[PDB]
Amino acid sequence: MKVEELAESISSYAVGILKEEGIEELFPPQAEAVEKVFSGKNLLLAMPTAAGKTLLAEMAMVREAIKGGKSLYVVPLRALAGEKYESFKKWEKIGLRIGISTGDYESRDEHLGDCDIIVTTSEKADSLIRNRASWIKAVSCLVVDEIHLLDSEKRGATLEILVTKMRRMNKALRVIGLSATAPNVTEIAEWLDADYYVSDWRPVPLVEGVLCEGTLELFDGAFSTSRRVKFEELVEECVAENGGVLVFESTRRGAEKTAVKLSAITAKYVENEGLEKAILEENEGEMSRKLAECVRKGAAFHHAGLLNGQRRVVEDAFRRGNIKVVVATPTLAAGVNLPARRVIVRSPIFGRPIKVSEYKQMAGRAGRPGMDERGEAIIIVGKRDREIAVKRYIFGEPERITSKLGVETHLRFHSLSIICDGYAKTLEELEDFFADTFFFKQNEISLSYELERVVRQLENWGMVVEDHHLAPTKLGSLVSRLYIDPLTGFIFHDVLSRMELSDIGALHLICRTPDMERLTVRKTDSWVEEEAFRLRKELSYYPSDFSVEYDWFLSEVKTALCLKDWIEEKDEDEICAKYGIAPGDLRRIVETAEWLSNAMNRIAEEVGNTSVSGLTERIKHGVKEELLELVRIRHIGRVRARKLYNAGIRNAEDIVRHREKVASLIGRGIAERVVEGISVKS
Repeated sequence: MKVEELAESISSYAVGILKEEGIEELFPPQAEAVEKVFSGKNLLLAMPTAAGKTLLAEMAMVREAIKGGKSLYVVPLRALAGEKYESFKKWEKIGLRIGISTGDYESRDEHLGDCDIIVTTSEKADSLIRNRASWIKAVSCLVVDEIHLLDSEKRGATLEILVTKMRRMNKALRVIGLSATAPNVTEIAEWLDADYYVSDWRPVPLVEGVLCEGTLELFDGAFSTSRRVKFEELVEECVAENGGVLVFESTRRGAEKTAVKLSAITAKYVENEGLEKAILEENEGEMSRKLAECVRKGAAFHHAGLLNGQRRVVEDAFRRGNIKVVVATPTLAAGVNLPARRVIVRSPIFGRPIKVSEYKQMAGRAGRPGMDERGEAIIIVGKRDREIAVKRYIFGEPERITSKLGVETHLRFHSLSIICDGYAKTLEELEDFFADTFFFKQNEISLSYELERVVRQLENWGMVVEDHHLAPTKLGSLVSRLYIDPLTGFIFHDVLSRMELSDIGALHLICRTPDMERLTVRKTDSWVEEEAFRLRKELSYYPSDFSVEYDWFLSEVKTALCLKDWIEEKDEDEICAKYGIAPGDLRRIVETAEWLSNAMNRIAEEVGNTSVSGLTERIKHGVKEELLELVRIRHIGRVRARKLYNAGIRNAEDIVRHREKVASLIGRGIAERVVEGISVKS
């Protein structure tokens, strides 16, 4: 479409921006879709990612800004948000202000009001609405990326409620949904009152195959070919041509073992001693050293136990071809762009068989446009499951997208904020709200009976009052703005209004709530019961029987003991080994606990309980109180802070007055950076 044919709808300046990015002509599906893209009607675009639907959304947002509007772009994950924000920055060159929402817990991010394109997640967009962010009402166009996640038990409900809140607030809102292909995507279009464009076109053709007992059968449509080959050669022939290989495994253990195996192959072709160093800079425990050795050899594994920095290092080096093979778990976020000529799937389990949808998502990553004439996706399978792999996955179709909203926890969680935000003042109005959801579109089931039960539960919890009408209480408003589960708020409020808590008491209180991630109690964790009894008088409760409540309690206690070791400055590798977790797990647990500690303190303040104040910053840094002054300094975390403090250097003044000693204690380069920062701040 020559791109210049777009100059009438987006500016000629915008065409210029596209040319500077290299885009001279559009893909066939894009050219077919642009007319609907530049209309004012709601629109659903269902295409593979490689077919360029994000660019179509971008041009829609650019045109919306020229028309005097303002666009909110929502993604399901923070990482996806960073990627899209950085990619959208190019539009600043023609004067568009691009913003991304903050990490703050209960903020309005009012600064974003003057942006023309705002990137956020769906949870954060809902939070911004709950906190009365004033610029939401100025949004004229909402783009919902990955709207097929309506199918997800974890993420679908939030998408339904967010879209409904925005459409009821602004009748003139234009909604654009971006989806993977699925058999019923037009039902999503119908829910949005939208036009649609659906296409399976991809820029690189994909062939899909099964490897069984040393024979590969490969399919282009209904036509197949056969080859005598093994897994190792399938990887190596690709590595030798810098083609990029992505291997999916079911478990972390499998991914690590396969990455170590393949590193022997990749070592013949590359060495990255700098990348090995980068892998080890935050952590150098057992997993990290194994990963660093893989990376120096040109391989990597990729799972939730890596630190975020390690994941970023692996992803960038893979995009650069320094890392030849990445062995990942199926948790690998869809938005992580990992261009590979060849995808190899050895992960039959996920959690629970792998969905056809998930297999197809792994398969569609194969084929690097402009490099590969063909992408290959290969399932490795035993002779027993070979027919299943051929017939249900290779020749399968992705499942129908079906609402997961109709579950009591989602109904309770969202009904609280619907009532708090004023979207519904009566039971009939609450039912009317839910009649606008995708759930209702698919099922036409009125939830009156279930919603009544949920409202009664919220009323027994002190979150709402059913007077003449339905209203939030003070606690309900607070809980809604904190974005915690109503049950979490009830537990916090009930305990903190009755008693003061020690450290372990408040950590355990956090670990009682449904929002906290808890550790699994293993057969070797009898010390957890010992510690639970020894500390029981510090806890907000202790079970009476040895019922299943007791096992749940032991899980809460083990998680609280982990957080306790964290804030008592235990070495993080020792924490990982003691609790059977990886460094990335400890970071994720700590971040979740920090968020919930903040919410617990807000509730504590409202009831006049001072006994958990100070916990949140300790959880944030993993330090005893004495170190807080030091860790607020940039480049000073728990380790450097403890080293300085133990040498008598206990605040920024001491650092500045003892530069030489500081340099001997934590390194001269580090000390120069730290002194520079402190002198800057004064």
